[PDB]
Amino acid sequence: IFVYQNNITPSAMKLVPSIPPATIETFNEAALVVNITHHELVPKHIRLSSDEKRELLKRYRLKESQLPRIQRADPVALYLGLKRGEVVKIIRKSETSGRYASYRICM
Amino acid sequence: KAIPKDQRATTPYMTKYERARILGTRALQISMNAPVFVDLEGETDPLRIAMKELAEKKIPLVIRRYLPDGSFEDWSVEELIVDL
Amino acid sequence: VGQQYSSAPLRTVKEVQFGLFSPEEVRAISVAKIRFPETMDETQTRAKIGGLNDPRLGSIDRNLKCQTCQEGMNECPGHFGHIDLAKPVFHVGFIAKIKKVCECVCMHCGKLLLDEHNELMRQALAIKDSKKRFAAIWTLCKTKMVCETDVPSEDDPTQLVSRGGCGNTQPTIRKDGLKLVGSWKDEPELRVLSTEEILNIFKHISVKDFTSLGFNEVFSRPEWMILTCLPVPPPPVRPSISFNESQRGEDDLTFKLADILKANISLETLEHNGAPHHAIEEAESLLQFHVATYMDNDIAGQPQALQKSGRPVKSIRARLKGKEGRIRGNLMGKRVDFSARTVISGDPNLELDQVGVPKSIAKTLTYPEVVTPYNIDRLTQLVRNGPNEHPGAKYVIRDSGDRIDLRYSKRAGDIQLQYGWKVERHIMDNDPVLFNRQPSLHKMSMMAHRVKVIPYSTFRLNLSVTSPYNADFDGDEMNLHVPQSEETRAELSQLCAVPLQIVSPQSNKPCMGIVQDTLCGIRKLTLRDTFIELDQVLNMLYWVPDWDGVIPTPAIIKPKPLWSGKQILSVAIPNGIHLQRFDEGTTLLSPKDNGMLIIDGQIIFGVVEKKTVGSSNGGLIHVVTREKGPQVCAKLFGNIQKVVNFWLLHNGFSTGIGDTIADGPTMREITETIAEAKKKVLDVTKEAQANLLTAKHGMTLRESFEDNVVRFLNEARDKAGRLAEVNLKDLNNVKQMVMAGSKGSFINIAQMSACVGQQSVEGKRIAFGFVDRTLPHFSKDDYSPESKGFVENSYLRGLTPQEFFFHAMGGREGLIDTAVKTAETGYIQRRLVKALEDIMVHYDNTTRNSLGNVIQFIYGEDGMDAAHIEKQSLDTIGGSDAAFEKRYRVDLLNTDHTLDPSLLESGSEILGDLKLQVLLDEEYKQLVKDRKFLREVFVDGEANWPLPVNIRRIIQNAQQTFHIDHTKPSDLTIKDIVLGVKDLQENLLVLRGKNEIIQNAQRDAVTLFCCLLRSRLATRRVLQEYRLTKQAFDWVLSNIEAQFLRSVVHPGEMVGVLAAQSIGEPATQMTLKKVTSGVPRLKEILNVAKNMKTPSLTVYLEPGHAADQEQAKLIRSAIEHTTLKSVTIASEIYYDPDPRSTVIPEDEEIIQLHFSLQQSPWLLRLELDRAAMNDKDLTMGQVGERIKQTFKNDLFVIWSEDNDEKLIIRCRVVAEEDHMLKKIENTMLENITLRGVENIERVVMMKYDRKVPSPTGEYVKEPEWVLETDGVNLSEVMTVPGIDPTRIYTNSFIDIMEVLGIEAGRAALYKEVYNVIASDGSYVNYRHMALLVDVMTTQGGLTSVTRHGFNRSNTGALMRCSFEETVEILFEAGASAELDDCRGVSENVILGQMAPIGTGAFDVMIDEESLVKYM
Amino acid sequence: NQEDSMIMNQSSIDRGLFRSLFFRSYMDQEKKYGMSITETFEKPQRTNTLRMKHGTYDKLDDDGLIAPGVRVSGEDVIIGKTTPISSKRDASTPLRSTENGIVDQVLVTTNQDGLKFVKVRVRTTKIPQIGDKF
Ligand SMILES: [Mg+2]
Ligand SMILES: [Zn+2]
Ligand SMILES: [Zn+2]
Repeated sequence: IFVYQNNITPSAMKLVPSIPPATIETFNEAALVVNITHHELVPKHIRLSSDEKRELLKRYRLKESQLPRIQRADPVALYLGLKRGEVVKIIRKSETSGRYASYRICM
Repeated sequence: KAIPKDQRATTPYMTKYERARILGTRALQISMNAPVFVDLEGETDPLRIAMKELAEKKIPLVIRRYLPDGSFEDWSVEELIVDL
Repeated sequence: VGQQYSSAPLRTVKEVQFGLFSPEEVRAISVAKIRFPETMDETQTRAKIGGLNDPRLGSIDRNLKCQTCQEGMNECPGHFGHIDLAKPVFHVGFIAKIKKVCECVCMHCGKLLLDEHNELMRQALAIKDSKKRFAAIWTLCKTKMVCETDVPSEDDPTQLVSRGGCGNTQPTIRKDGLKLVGSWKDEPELRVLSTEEILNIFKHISVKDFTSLGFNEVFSRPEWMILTCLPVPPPPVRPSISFNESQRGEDDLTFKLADILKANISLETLEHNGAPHHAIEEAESLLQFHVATYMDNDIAGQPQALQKSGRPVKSIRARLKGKEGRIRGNLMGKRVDFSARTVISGDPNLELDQVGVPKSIAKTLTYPEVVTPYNIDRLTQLVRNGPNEHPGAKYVIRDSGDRIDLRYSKRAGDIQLQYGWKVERHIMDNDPVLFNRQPSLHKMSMMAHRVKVIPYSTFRLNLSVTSPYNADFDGDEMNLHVPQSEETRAELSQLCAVPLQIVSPQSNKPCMGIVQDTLCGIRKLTLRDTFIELDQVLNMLYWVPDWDGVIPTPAIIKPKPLWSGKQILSVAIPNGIHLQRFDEGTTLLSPKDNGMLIIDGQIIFGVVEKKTVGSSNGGLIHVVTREKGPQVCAKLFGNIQKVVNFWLLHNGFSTGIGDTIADGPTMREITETIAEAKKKVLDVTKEAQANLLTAKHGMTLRESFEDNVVRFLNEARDKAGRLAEVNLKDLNNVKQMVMAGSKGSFINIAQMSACVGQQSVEGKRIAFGFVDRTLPHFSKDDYSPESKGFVENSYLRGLTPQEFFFHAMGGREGLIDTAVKTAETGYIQRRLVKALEDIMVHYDNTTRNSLGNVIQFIYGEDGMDAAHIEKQSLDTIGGSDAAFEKRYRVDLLNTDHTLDPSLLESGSEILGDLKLQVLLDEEYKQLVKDRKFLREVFVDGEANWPLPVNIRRIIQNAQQTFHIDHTKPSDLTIKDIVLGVKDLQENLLVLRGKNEIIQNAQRDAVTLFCCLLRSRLATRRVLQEYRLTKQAFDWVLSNIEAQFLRSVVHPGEMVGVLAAQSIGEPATQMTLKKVTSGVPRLKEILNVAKNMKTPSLTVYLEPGHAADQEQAKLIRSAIEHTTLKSVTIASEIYYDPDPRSTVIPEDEEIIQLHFSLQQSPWLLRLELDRAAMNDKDLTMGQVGERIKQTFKNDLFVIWSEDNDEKLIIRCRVVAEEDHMLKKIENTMLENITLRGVENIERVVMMKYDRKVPSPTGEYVKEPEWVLETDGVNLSEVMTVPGIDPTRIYTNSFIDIMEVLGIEAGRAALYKEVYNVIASDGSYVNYRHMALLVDVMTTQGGLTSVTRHGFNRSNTGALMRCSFEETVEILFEAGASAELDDCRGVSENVILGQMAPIGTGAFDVMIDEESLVKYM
Repeated sequence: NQEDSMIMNQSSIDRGLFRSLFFRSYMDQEKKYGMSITETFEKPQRTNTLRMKHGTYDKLDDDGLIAPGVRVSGEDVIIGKTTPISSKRDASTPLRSTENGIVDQVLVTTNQDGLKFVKVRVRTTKIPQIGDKF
């Protein structure tokens, strides 16, 4: 995780895919000032395991498709360090229920 | 391929839709001269006789409740609770 | 349905594999040779040749001859032909991908320029989307416009790959209507990329290569995008509409085929014979023209190619494009059989579910009943009456299907009917029909009634159904549709019946109310003051259709047997009903006859009106439907109307000019109220003239006066009408109307009896349409009350000529915006419903569609049927943590907290028990658990939430259906109560699942209801408050259980269509510290707008300092964008060649100060405004250092300080500088930010009234500071010390989701829509919007409710073509060999099939086994 | 009378309260082919071509017209035109299916070409109904 003041060279950031499988995450200081996630508007986002994700599709009878998909750039999907495929169990609240289980697949 | 009769997340109650189509298919068939599985107790309107059929729960219809994934579950008119 | 049997097996249309016609196949698939444009007749000799018509296609003139198929005219589907084109032609629309593929494929070898050696091309080849695989390949290969003979490998660069041959350059392809234009370069040679040359390359293209593009070697190849074989459409597509007999009648399509046929044999002449080459390209380009013309004429290619009539010629594109263009007016919409349109009239005698049907309409509309022994005999009477006597028959269909047209048959009286026959009998008394009042924007707009064959030519209807249909008896025109299938009339009677939709699922309230005469009569009767005498009473009691024939005890039997207006109304009200209302002026003794108390279908006190007999959530209407029944309550609408109106007929009512006149001095007092405010007008008028006006924040001085002058004129406009409002006695016939609510409002009284007021267009108080004056009858510069459009007169007094003209312009606006928004709203309905079409509720108890893509994992985040839900109250959130303790905590260890043996039979022994208090601990602790839970979901305290199963009503019924005497103690044990709920809590189910998640999101779903369950059925409240038995308690638990499992949403319910049909419907009714007022605001959010008409960022103060006035006083100028332009009066340039000495005397000493304690000859001096500076609070040193650090080391600053009155900042720099210094001042003012974040303008202060739980638990009011601003750029405005970077909200929903996750996006979008529901105050249950809000979210971001949001995604080729773009959408279905699921609505719609909607979802079969049992 | 409607005194309509009239005209010509072939204005009956309308031709005289004053019914012929082709096709014009009434004026002139022009009138007495607009 690189925490730069202004930016990084595009000459340098091409050295990000360079060391696989290890993933290199890049965040500017700017959005880190305030905790983007600790907001009123955003509910919990949970990194769901290989087995947790499979179980979701096996019980809720879904497909890699059918799922309500999530952005990769979602300030959450980078705060959690999410990668493509990962499931995000979201516990939002309801005006007519109290809690409801929503699931997103990262792109 | 389907799913068995044990393993049913499908509401054990008949849907207002299933009521309308059973009571309708019996309305069609009964007006279509079809056999009447209830005693015609003063009843002569096809659609009406079909209603006193769901009462005596002696309708031979079975509902194929398809799951949007692909597979399905079966329920007879007797099998469905009518709290409609 | 087709006519005449065929041994061919019948079936569904399960797939529609779209593709292209192989010019190879076109030929084979042809019966006709099509060679000449001599159409029909062989030289006027009435026949047809091997030409345009029947060279083997299908004959006209009621004849067979259709190449062996013959089958007359009906049952004869058209038979296609062919025509070989003299040179290949660019298929008009596929001309797109023709240019495109050409920029990817090497125009030499037929191989993609780029391949598996370029990493992003590899990235593209991998994309599993058929046209997005193209999307990247196109963007990629168009670039490298030279194919590589050799290129380096992915391993080492000195190591090359000879992959594919040819190193020849690609052209720069650009359109020219019918021929492409290349380009290669010394000097640019542009090649005429001709059809023949182009097609060739396309043939060569590697299978794998067109496969890596949007193509297919089975359904649609790119080599078929260019036509050599044109299929000749049969005549039932291009008819022969002959005049009498010896006259032509060919459709304009037959013309353009003839005009191609000419153009084919023209190119043949030049080709086959003497070649003219650069003259052959004319007959080629005209064939190329007419083949592109006959398909599309209405294109970008300027000539619409008008036929000699000036007609563009009926393009096969224009024949399929939107509304009445096949798809949207002949397929999605149709003109149907068994229909009737008639004028409407009111009725006080028909039941809610009955329809007025004139004799003639009943005699014109037929139903086919099947000759069965049940009917038969009576059908045989119908059969000997025909169509003259009301009950008769039009036709009699044999077992064979031969129409015995009763009307003219010779055996018409004989008719010996056999079974299995069908007698077409008239539609008659108490039969089912779909009655409808256009537009059909509501589920409720198209409902089913009961025929009641009346005389007199009008469609009559019950007056309570005047509201759900959008009715007004001003001669409204309504439709009627006669079902034929005994299955179809089962479909009306079970889901479409009027008694069913009494309760509106759309907003969880009933949508049928008692109106006008019944709305005023019932209130005029339900008074303490009104009574009736025996003779008239007996008529009233008899008038109830289902009256017991029991004479009720007259409340007064003293010197007259008298019956109160309420004791007779109680008769219609069904015994068992419970309704408690209460208001301000209610005290159970209700001096003001206020509130409403109806214990067991009998009135106690209160006055019946809108709050009871009106279409409201609490209203008697709603209560009776849930508490008694639907075809039970719809009876009650009738019972009441019949009786209230019988009394109204005899009491009488009238409204005349007598009502518009207020008592003598009140009318004088009115012109005192307008006069005192007219004095409050001149105050501001005199204040503004001498510039003493304290202009507010974000307000012009011109605006400041107008905004305030309007305030006092309208403050007095309101209180002027108020005078006459209560001055007009209890007797005022107009007051009486509005009293019940029947029709009218206070504003009416105001504009009729006191004063009209201010008239305005675009909000602007009628301004100076002339030179500074209002009208030519006015003085130049008159901002006066009457001048800018104020009316002091009431409609009664009569308006002045001026007071009348100003009333015209202000009214003018109220006619335009009607036409505008009623039409825009129309498009807004369309979009919502075409997007949310496919979407419904399924068997997994999930929300899916046309594929299976999930929206919600439980419908409505809860899983209930929209209307079953009544606004329930959560008692657990409320009170201080001490009030809660008294009401709920049971402590059978302490003497002062034990339920006394006056409450339960165990009360004296249940005390001091270990495990019994241990039990109760879970009870109170689970309530404290529930307390903060509900205090987390809603931190605004409010308990009045939409919750299914009215728990109140069940106990209400229990207390009077069990006659529980709160005298003796309840039988129950503490063990009975706590645990009795703990078991009920389980049997309340949504997702019936047996696993992990299905059990989990289930607990989640019924959490809130369970918190309400725990609030009412809590041990203390149960025995202390309720005193209910085990028997009653068990009834309370029992009735809640099944009432809840009824509340489960029914799998099939078109939840999507319904969400839209509850949004789109009340959007129409919208008549619209400054945003966009509902209607334009909606089109911003629905269309997803980033270019917001009113962008606004709202910041709450930093957690701690809520009420700190000074905190917002710092953040304000620290967030508000200040420019050098703001603080500067004038920027001048002098010529001061010396660095030290300044020739300026107004600066002569200023220098000598900030100097003592190489440089530019050109001086840049600029004067500042002291107020404008000491407005954002400034220093010359602030400004000075700001600019210093802007330009830095290349420009040096000197200035005069705040002490010095000449507010100057002098500046210089380090051959040519007159222009260069003049250049600087441009960037200086506009770009030099001085204070606050950019874009974020008018920073205004608000003392936002908050809601915080007090130090004692009490939910209390907290006045806190909030900075509301006219500026949006959150990106950094969030990173501020003085704000709550949790409460910080903005109008730009885009800017929310951008910086704070996608699940907060769903949020900003929802909040932004609910505050559009309040834009006309009206309600819509959370579920309808929360579905649409989830539609533009479940994608992964934000999507518009347009042809580039929902209509461009995943859904089948037909579900998308059904809206906005058609021919177009269907064209990419062809070339990219697309497929239709046949899974959505639109899919089955086209095919005329039973779609998987509600009744169509599940399939029904017969078990030989269950079938054999019965006998 | 609720939600804007209104009751009416028929015993007053009977005298002349909102009693009105309505008059409809009908147009047709003796259309020429040039080679001195004109459509015939008379009462055609089957014979040679039989391409005729279904209404009552029986009411019209032998100048291919009803004289004014006769009670017209619904779909009955008012204009009798025969179409000669190379006999009795037919292009007769009848009463508008919806309407009813009595013939008012039967006008016949010559056009700028001198083609037998017809102008028939249908005089109906429109009386206040149970759903008429006022
Ligand atoms: Mg209207
Ligand atoms: Zn045929
Ligand atoms: Zn090549």
